[PDB]
Amino acid sequence: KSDDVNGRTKMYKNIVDGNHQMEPGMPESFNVLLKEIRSLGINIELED
Amino acid sequence: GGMTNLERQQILTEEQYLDALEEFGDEFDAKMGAEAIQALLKSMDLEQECEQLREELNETNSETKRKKLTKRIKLLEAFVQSGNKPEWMILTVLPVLP
Repeated sequence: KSDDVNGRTKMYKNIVDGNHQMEPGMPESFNVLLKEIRSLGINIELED
Repeated sequence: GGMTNLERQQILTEEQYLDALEEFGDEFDAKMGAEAIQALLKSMDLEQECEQLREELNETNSETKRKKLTKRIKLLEAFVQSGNKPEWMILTVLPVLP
């Protein structure tokens, strides 16, 4: 029920098909935050 | 400027700067912008200052000598270990938002 665009349609199709399985993805608000931090002279990145 | 009787980092007002340039000639280089801070910060040895601070803290012990020095030592150590260039603090290029 959040900004995960790829997750919303997936969950809707799952409910239509009665899957009831949750696929996380990763919220776009975090992407916005990362871009905003990078807009400053600040280095930030997500490792593995 | 070491030949000049001027410190490495001392404030020299506009008239003072002018007369100093007049009498010392073009020896004691000085600037008034962020270029000055960039040059001063990039021209130094972190290890030498850290060693000198450690020696000073070990030798001179006082209520004020104990403080205002250990924090500087920790800052120098963090900068050395993090590998971050101090000159990077003086930003040059500007990223913008999407």
